[PDB]
Amino acid sequence: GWLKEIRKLQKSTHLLIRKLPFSRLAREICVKFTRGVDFNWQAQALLALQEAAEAFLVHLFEDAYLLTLHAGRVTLFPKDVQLARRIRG
Amino acid sequence: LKEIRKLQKSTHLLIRKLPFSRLAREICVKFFNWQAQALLALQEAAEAFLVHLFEDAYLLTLHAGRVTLFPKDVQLARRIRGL
Amino acid sequence: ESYSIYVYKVLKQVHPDTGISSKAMGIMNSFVNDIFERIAGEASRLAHYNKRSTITSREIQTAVRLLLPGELAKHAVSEGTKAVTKYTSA
Amino acid sequence: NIQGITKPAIRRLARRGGVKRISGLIYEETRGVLKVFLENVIRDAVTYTEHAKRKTVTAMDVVYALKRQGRTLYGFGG
Amino acid sequence: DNIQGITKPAIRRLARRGGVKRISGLIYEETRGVLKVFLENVIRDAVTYTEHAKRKTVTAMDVVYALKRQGRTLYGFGG
DNA sequence: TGTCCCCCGCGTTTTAACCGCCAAGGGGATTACTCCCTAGTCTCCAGGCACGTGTCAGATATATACATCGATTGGATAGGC
DNA sequence: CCTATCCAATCGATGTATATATCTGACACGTGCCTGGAGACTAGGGAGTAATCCCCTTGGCGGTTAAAACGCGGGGGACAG
Repeated sequence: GWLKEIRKLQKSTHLLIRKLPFSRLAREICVKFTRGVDFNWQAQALLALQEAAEAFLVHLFEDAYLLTLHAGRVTLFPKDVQLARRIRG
Repeated sequence: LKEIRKLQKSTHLLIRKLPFSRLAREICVKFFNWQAQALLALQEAAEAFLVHLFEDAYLLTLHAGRVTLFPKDVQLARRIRGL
Repeated sequence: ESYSIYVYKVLKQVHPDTGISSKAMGIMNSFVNDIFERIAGEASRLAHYNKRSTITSREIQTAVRLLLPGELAKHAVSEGTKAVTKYTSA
Repeated sequence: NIQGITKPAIRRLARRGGVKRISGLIYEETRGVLKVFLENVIRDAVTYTEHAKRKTVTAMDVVYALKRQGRTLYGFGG
Repeated sequence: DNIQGITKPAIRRLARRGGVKRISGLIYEETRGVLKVFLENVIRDAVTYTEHAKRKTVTAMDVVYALKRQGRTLYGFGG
């Protein structure tokens, strides 16, 4: 499904990361900057973080796949994801 | 490799004033009077943008193994920047 | 209160046959104040540069001309310079 | 808790971005960046809700933190 | 045609300051490309302020305000 | 591995940047005056807004339709010597 | 009668068109409360604008001089396999 799976998720519009592990990760990050206390997270506030992070990750991947073909590669590498986090500031 | 360590330690303007002044005033008539302080304000930011764009495009150079710049180097750096 | 139904009637202007969900309205409800904060923002600096403590139509016009791109800025000027005339004279 | 971001999830994420061959430690490179990003939004977003003497980050506190980060989220404005 | 005022040794100094070992051929024109498309976005955004006030003298303040609008602030020209 | 070649350095040549200096009024800024018109306040007054429900815009569930098209080997078969 | 020469027949897989209206539940809108929208006096402090200063950048001629430009040898880099 090289030519099949590329044209399905871009036509689709829903989420790709699951809601509950993302919410658990967001709470595990939120307890760091709250001096170690439990914290309430609204249902809109978690989906906002999810919609932001998914869009940011697909933008970082589509800005690194152009660096993949720059070296004559079709295989994505972490050298492309660390170079895309350098020409952004 | 010789003058690379010469201009990085220096601070003077690489582009001359009057060709840059004529180039700026060629765009100025497309939309006057230019102060000598305003021409330096046009030239310093543009030179520091050019050096930084070349520095960021040289990271695209040593990603493919190359050491030589290319036309695809200045067109891929501004793609991630969104300019 | 919100801009939403004010978005809807204009939505009835350009597309009466086309409906909408509440999400795309909300983005619309997050669109106008996204540009408002721009155009009233840039006009907050424009009058400050010429030592003015008021905002006329020229400050908003200059903020539109500075913020919007070339074909969009002229089209919003021609859509903006007609509403200052039909409000004062009528 | 960092392994909640599964392997076909990052695969689908890179597939949305249009990546044919998604590598190995890339899967550990993503959740690392997801640890870098999600911190930088949450460090600001609870800073907004602690000024109003509140214990709940709303959607607007996420929008303000993202507007501080440099990207404006639209569809969560209340 | 004042795009040739940005000469090949000037672009060479701009590249050698950025850590470039070997410059290619089109880079001596590509600079003349990008300095034609960057600076124009600095010019009009600096002249509209001049078109905002009643003046014909484009000060350095209009330049640094245009560079603030584009997103790269400049030091050494405020007061 | 491997051969094609593109700028780099250097000897040589020269056109224009920069400095030195006089000029001189375009016009930015300042003074002062006079008048727009908009904020404060106030009563008014009316589209725009929550409550509530009528029902229609849409989003799967998924049965299996849809007809030939790319290719290989065993059996007849006309000519040879 | 051995042998080279036309024929086809079995093997199999890989795609969307528009075919729907059916299990839930949210958009368009009617109604109504009202709080913000809106007309209007009134003092007044900012907007607009003429006169003048003097400033500073346009305008220009000359000196010699560092910086720009041009042609050749080649040697390690770019990219092809």
